Amino acid sequence: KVFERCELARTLKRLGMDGYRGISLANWMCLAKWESGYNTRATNYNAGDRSTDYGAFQINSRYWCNDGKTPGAVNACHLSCSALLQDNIADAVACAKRVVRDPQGIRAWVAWRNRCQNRDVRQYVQGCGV
Repeated sequence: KVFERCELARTLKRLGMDGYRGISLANWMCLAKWESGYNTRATNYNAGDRSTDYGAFQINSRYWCNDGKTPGAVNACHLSCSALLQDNIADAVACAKRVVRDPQGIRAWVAWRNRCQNRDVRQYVQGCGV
């Protein structure tokens, strides 16, 4: 499913993402935007290390979810990577919360550093009523 901007913004707020571990809702929106374009079925294979990024937040199979074919992989979210491809983003949100519970926080995603850090992210939530 490809979410519309404000639709996703409201859903994330309902799931308690606003201010989670100090991360504002606009930052989560900036991350989803650049990672997948708000697309829950997005997958990207990383030929260089044999891991795959899954879903709206592009969560990696080496550390977060299990897809069975990633070498030396752990499953910190204790989920099948398949769960991160559903239209209902509840599981992907719970796993995203787990990722930011690590010391790096939101910095765990390189795209956040490149496209969101130190920038005016208000545009991602403006007019959505959140």
